[PDB]
Amino acid sequence: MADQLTEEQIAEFKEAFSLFDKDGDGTITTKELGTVMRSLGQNPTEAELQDMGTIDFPEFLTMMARKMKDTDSEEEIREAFRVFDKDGNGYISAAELRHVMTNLGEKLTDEEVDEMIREADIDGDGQVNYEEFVQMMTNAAAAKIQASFRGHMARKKIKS
Repeated sequence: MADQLTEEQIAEFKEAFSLFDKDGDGTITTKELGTVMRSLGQNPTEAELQDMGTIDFPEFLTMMARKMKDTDSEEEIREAFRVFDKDGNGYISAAELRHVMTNLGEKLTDEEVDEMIREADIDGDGQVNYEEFVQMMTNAAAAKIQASFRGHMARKKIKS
């Protein structure tokens, strides 16, 4: 899993991490976690209360790598939503939303498009702020979107 990380990233993380190895050695306490990440360049907020009483170095390398992955695919889905934002005002009408989902990619079906709508912030004129939708879900493009929404729907119903 650290295999996903570059040798420079691994040194970067060794250093940062060891700087807060003010001992009990090989471990940092979870309180210093916020700080370590910032002494890099992350500014997390509560995605950081979710992140996991001390973290050892392999699991820090792990969280870090899992986070690169957590952000790349975030970008990938915002990318997809951009492809479909006619003018780029950061918005997509529910109608445009319904049209591409059902018409491109692994075509969803209208019953499974309605629930891709209810959850999202209210009908801002029929418009949809898709960023408040990427932050919720956490051609080929519709497929990246469609695949993710499914993953989001898998998560919600995994409760019951």
